[PDB]
Amino acid sequence: MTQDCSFQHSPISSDFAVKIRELSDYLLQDYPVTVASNLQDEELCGGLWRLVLAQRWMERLKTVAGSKMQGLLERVNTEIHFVTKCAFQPPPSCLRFVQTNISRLLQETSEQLVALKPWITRQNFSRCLELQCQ
Amino acid sequence: SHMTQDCSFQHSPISSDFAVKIRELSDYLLQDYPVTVASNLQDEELCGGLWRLVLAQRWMERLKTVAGSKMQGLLERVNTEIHFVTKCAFQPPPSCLRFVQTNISRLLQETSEQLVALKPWITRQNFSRCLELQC
Amino acid sequence: AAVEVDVSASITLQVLVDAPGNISCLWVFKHSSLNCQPHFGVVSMVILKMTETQAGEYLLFIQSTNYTILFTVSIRTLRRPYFRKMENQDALVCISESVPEPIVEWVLCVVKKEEKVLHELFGTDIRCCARNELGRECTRLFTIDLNQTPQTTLPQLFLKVGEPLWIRCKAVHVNHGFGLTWELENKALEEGNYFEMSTYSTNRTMIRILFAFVSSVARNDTGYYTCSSSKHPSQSALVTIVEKGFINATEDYEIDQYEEFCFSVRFKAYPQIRCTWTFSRKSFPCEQKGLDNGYSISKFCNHKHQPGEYIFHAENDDAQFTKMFTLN
Amino acid sequence: AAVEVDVSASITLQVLVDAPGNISCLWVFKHSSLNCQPHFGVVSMVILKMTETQAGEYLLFIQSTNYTILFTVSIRNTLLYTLRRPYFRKMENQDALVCISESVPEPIVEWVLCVVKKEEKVLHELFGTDIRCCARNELGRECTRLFTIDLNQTPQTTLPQLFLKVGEPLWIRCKAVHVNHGFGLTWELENKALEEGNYFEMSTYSTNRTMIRILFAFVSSVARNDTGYYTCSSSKHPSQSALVTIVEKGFINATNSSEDYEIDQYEEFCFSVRFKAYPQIRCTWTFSRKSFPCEQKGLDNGYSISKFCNHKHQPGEYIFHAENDDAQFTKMFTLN
Ligand SMILES: *[C@@H]1O[C@H](CO)[C@@H](O)[C@H](O)[C@H]1NC(C)=O
Ligand SMILES: *[C@@H]1O[C@H](CO)[C@@H](O)[C@H](O)[C@H]1NC(C)=O
Ligand SMILES: *[C@@H]1O[C@H](CO)[C@@H](O)[C@H](O)[C@H]1NC(C)=O
Ligand SMILES: *[C@@H]1O[C@H](CO)[C@@H](O)[C@H](O)[C@H]1NC(C)=O
Repeated sequence: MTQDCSFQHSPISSDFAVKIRELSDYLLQDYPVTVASNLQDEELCGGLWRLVLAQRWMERLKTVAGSKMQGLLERVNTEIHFVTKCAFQPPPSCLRFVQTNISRLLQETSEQLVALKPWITRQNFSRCLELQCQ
Repeated sequence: SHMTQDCSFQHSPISSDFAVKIRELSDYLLQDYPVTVASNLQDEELCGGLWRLVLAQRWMERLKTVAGSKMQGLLERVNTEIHFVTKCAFQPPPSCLRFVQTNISRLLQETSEQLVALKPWITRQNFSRCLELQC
Repeated sequence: AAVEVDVSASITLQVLVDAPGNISCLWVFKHSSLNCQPHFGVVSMVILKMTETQAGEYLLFIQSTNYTILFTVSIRTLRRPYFRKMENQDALVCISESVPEPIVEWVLCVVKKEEKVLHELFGTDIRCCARNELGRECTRLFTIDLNQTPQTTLPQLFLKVGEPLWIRCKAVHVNHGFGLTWELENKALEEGNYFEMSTYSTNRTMIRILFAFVSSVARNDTGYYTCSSSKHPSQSALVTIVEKGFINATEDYEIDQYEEFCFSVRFKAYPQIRCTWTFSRKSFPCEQKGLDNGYSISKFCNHKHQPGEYIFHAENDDAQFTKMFTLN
Repeated sequence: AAVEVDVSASITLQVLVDAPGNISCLWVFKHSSLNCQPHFGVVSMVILKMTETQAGEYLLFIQSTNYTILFTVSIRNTLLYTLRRPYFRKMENQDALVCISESVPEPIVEWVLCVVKKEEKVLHELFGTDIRCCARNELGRECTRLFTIDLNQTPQTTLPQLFLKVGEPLWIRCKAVHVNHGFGLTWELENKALEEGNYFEMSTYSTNRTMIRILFAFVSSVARNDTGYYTCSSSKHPSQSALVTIVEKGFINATNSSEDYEIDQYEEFCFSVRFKAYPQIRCTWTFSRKSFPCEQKGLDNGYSISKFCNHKHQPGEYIFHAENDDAQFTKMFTLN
C-alpha cells in the first residue's frame, strides 16, 4: 500500500550536526517557533513526529528569511526533508503547541536525528503517519 | 570610548560602503524579528534621522547580546557604521516618546535611508540641539 | 558564440543542454538547410578542414519547448588597460582595448575578481589585467599609502599626453577623525580631478581613499603631486607627461674567453618597451628589468664568448631605438 | 642483537625458536643472575621504564641441546634525522580521519583537498575532490594521497593497481554521488568477503538535495593474506575496481638505457623519464657537478613522468638519479 513508511538507505546524513551549527551561527536564538506540547510518548514515532513538525517550520522560516538565511534554512531543511517522503496525516485537534526559541527547536531536531539515525532503516514507520496525543 | 556634549563632526563619520554592511547583515537575518521604532518623533529635518540612528544604534547593542557568534560580527559591523552617534551626549528618551514594534528589516532599511540623507550634512551642521529627543 | 578557425582545421562543434529527453533539432547553415541526429541532450556539427567556404552564420533550432542557437565562425592588437570612474556611483572601471576582445580581470593583492567594474577599491595592491589571444597587458593603479612606510626616488610617474592620470591616496587611522588633501605645484587641485571614498576596518578603524584623476593629460598637468592627511605625513610623487611615446638612453668592447661579463643598457622610456637582442641574424629577447633609480636597465649575458656585433633594438607604440655593441 | 632504548621506555624483549618442547632457560643479566618461566618455544624479559641502570649485556642460556643468546641494550644518546611519509588512522571517537607522519625534525602535517589546504592533522570534511596529506620538515615534503574510487566519475581505462609494503595500512575510499539518498555502497575482494572491522560509511548532502556517500575500506597492518582485487559497487552506480599488490621491498621500474640526444640552440626541448615506482621517489637531475631537483609529476596512465627543460643549450651528460627507501636508479642522457 501507499499507507506505508520505511527507508531502505539512510536518509540521515553524518554531517547534519554541522549544517545546524552553521544555521545557528547566523540565528537570533530566541526567535519564536513552536513545538508540540502534548505528543504521546512513543519511542518509535516520537522523534519522527517532531521532525515532521520541525520540518514544517523550516519551510515557514524560509519564506521570511533573507537571501543568505534562506540557504542555511534550506540546507537544514534538506537534512530532515525525507519525512515528507511519507504521507503523514495533518495534526489532530488534540495536539497543543507551545512557543519556544528557535535555538530550542534546532537543538531538539539535532537530538531527534541522532536518536533516529541507528533505526531509520530497520523500522516500519507506517503507524507514525497518524500523530497522537498522550 | 570617547566623550560627549555639543555635537558636531569635523570629518565624515558616515562611510561610503555602509550600505554593503547592511545588505550583508540582512542576508543572514530573519526579516520579521521584532524590534521597535519611535512612533511619535517630532518632525525636525535636522535632528530627525539622527534621533532614529541613536535609537537604531541602541538596538544594535541589544541585538549583539542575543546574537550567535557569527551574527555578532555582522551586527557589530553595522554597529560601527552608526556608532558615531555615541560621540554625542544624547539625553535619554523623554516620557512622551512612544515606541512601536516593527520588523528588523524595517529598522535596517530606515537606518540605511537615514545614513544616506545625513551623509551630505553630517559635517556642515551643529547638532547640539539634537541631544534632547522631542515628541 | 564567437568561433576562431585557424587554417584548414579539423574540429567538432557540440553543445549540450541539461535536459536529456525525446527532443529534435534542425541545423540552419549559411543561407542553406541541414539535417541532424544527436545524442541524449547534446547536439553536434563536426568539420574536417574548414575551408573559407565552410565558415560564417551557423544556427541550430530545437523542439522538446522551442529553442534556437547561433554561432559566428570566423578565420585566423592588445592596448593596455585604462581607467574610468563610473559616473553612477563610487566605483572604478577598466577600459582595456584589444583584437581579439580580452578578459578584463581586477586583481587586489592575492585575490582575482574578473568584473571589468571594481567597487571594492580599498587598500592592498590593485592592478587590472587584460588577457586575449596575444597575451596579458596590465595597468597597475598608482597608490600612495600614507599609512604605510615611505619609499625612495620621489615616485616618478610617466605617461603620454592624452592618457588618463590615476593616483589613489590611501590612509588608515584609528578614529574617523582625519581628512585627506591633494596638491599640485603647491596649489588646490581642480574640482573635477578629485574623489573621496571611506570605509571601516577591524576594531572600528577607518580607511580613506582620496584619489586624483586627469581625463586626458597634457604638458600643463605634469608636476610634483603630494597627498597630506589631517593625522598622517605628506607623501609625494612627481608626474612626467610627454607629447608622444619616447625612449631615452645613455659602444665597442673586447674580452678573453675566461672573463664573466654582461652587456648593459640603461633607459627611461614610456610606455614599457618591447626589446630584442639580435646577433648574426640569431635574435633573443631581454629581461627588461627596472633599476628603480629613474630608469630601467636591460642586461644580456649569453655572449657565448662569440665575437662581433650585438645589436639591441627596443621600441614602444609611438617610438623606436637601436644600439650597436662591437665585441673582440 | 643491537638494542636502541629511547628514554625511560616500557617494552618487552622476546625470542622464539622453531622447536616447542620441554626445554628450560636461565637469564644472565649485567654481571648478575635471573630466573625464567617462558611459553611453548618463546622466552621473554619485559621492562617498564628502562633506567640507565637497566641497560647493557643481557644473555639467555637454554637447554633441551644446550644453546646461549646475548643482547646489547644501548640508550638513545643519538636521534637521527628522517622524513617517513604520512600514514592514516580513523579517529575512534567519531567519523573522521587522522594523518600519522613521522620525521626528525617533527613536520607540518597539512591535509589538502583539491585546491584547498587545511593544516589540522585531523580531517573531518572527508567528502570528495583530491584528498592528500602532506608532511613538511627541514628535510622536505613527503605526501601520501588517499586512494579514491569515484563511482560517480568516469572510469580510468587502466584498472588501478595499488602497491604497499607488508605491515603498512591500506586505505581505499569509495565515493558515489546520487540524486536521491536511495542508494547503498559495498566492498568486495576476489572470492573473499570484507571484514566488519575493515569498513566505515559516511554521508552528507550536496547542491539541490543531492547525496554523497563515502564507504571506505581499511587494513590496520597489511600482509600477503590482504593482497587482491578489491571492488566497490553501488545500488545506483557501476561496480569499479582496483587490485592491491603487496611488496617486500621498494622498487623503481624505468626503461634505463642511457639515451643520446643532439639539438641546435634554436629548438625548444625537454628531457623525459617515465617510471612506475613505489614509494614516491626522491629525484635529482645533475650535470657537470651542478645538480637541480625535479618536478616528479604523475602521468596517471600507470607511471609518473619526470621532466627537465632548463638545458640552457649547454652540451654534455645530464644524469637523472632517482631513489626511494629500499631502491635506487640512475639514467645517463648525452647531448650535442
Ligand atoms: C591647466 O588645466 C587646469 C585645469 O584645472 C587649469 O586650472 C590651468 O589654468 C591650466 N593651465 C594653463 C596654463 O592653461
Ligand atoms: C588473514 O586474516 C585472519 C583474520 O585476522 C587471520 O586469522 C589469518 O592468519 C590471516 N592470514 C594470513 C596468511 O596471515
Ligand atoms: C620491473 O621489471 C622487471 C623486469 O625483470 C620485473 O621483473 C618486475 O616485476 C617489474 N616490477 C613491477 C612492479 O612490475
Ligand atoms: C643504466 O644503463 C646504463 C647504460 O648501460 C648504465 O651505465 C647505468 O649504470 C644503468 N643504471 C642503472 C640504475 O641500472
